[PDB]
Amino acid sequence: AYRDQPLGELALSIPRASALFRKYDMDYAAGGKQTLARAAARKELDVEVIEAELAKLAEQPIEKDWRSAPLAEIIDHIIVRYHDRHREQLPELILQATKVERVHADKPSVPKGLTKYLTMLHEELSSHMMKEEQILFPMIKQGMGSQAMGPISVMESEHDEAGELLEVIKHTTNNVTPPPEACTTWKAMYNGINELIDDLMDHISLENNVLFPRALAGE
Ligand SMILES: [Cl-]
Ligand SMILES: [O]
Ligand SMILES: [Zn+2]
Ligand SMILES: [Zn+2]
Repeated sequence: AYRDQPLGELALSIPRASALFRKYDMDYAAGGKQTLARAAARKELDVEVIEAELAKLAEQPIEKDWRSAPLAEIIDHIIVRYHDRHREQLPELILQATKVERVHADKPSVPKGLTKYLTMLHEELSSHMMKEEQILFPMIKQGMGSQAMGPISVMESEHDEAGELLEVIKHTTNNVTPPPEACTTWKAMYNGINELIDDLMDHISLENNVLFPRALAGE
């Protein structure tokens, strides 16, 4: 009964479901409590077809399941797999976008504003991740997860803001689709943007859907 399940649980229980939800622009990361039914209905999508596709993915080799993993292990995974990679990814994308916007300034397809939006994302995500690393993650490791309502509500609000920047980035780049006349830098940059989006949604999903609720529950 997949349509009646929350998007968060689906993304965390079925491998490559994340990419499927990315394809349909369903926010399993910050909107992970919403049922598939409501998500699909809002987008005028055929939920039976989506239920079928999830079933196909569900037959595949059962991946690493973070839902019951120890919180300290989730934390260490986040820091290394996501926070450190974002800190490397964003500066590079910023350089590339600066070049693309300059070199192709005359083209109507140029993603005007992209450098600015990536710069904002980098600045905001950097300060956010530092707060997590300095206070929230240590407090959870030190058994104070049940006391983290304050920081968690702020971090979740900031996750929603990161989502809004991702939407603006997607809009500016025609849903990260390079035009016919794009060359190697522009195409490679769009591949990097898709990778950043994929990673950031999975990162936010792991925080919002696993780490934060389990921490508050005293696990
Ligand atoms: Cl190019
Ligand atoms: O984060
Ligand atoms: Zn984080
Ligand atoms: Zn976060």
